[PDB]
Amino acid sequence: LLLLNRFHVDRRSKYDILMEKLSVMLSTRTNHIETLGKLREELGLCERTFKRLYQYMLNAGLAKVVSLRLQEIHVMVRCLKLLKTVPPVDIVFERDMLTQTYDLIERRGTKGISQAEIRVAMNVGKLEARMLCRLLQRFKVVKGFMEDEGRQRTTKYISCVFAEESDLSRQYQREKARSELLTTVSLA
Amino acid sequence: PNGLPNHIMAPVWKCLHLTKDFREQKHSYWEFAEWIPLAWKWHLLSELEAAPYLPQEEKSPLFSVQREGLPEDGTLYRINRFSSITAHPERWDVSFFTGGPLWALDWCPVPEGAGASQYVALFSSPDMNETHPLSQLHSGPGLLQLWGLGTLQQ
Repeated sequence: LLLLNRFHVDRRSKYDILMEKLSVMLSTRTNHIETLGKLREELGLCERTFKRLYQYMLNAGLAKVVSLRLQEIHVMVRCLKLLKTVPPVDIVFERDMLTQTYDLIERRGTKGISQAEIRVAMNVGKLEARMLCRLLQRFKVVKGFMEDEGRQRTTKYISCVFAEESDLSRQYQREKARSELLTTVSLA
Repeated sequence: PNGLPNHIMAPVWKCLHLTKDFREQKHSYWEFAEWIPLAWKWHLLSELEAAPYLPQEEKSPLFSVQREGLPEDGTLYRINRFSSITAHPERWDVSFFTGGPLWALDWCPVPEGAGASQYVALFSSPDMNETHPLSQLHSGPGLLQLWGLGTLQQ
């Protein structure tokens, strides 16, 4: 739901207000534990509704799944227990930014560095870090490798000193070769 | 007569007159008469006192100079810190060695027509391998060098 600020109102949810009611009940139980049936009966709830509340209270981390013996409440009885890196570069006078940027990538070596981590380490803007990487690619001093991590197909950059020996090269080259085999042994 | 087109040279010739007229208007022959050098403020350091300031390379890299249209000399030159090769007898270029990588340099100005001896002031960093972060003050020891080039008449 999108509300323009003038019209912003905190819309509740049926499960939320019932979870709060169950929390009020359980927190006022001296043990903070009650059986599901009583927790339903205290609110007249059907099991179909209540099992959402139970699992939402669990998923919210507000309560824990527990079972107590009937002689412990006074048979095992199901219950709810309520509970509630790269160092930056000191840019030097005597070297151009491409020399200084290649030195950073050399100090990374086999593990490489992304454009975003170059950007922070060099203390430059997004467009400026981008141009540095494009030039270092075309000068053939740095080799770029893709790495999927999280949601992002980030590029990582490695100097041609370490590029061939790098993990990203070795991993990619194996899966490339394996792919070219599998596709060529697939029938024409 | 130098072989460039006249329309390429014409701004060059024009700039001579414009510079001379500017200097006649807006340079001067004397200023800061209060600040004449006093010899008692110029203390000569002894050899063992000077040694911390001297730039650290004692001999230049080996080099050779090829000049277009001359025969190949083929010798490698090398020269001591604070020493110079002789000017080429026909083309008058000179190389000299300052003991470290040069990071400032200016000509001593002389009033036009003085025909004086010409000098340059320069700074060459102590160590070839040093490189200094801009974000931090340094305050180390160093040396300012004055080199005399002669009067440079033909």
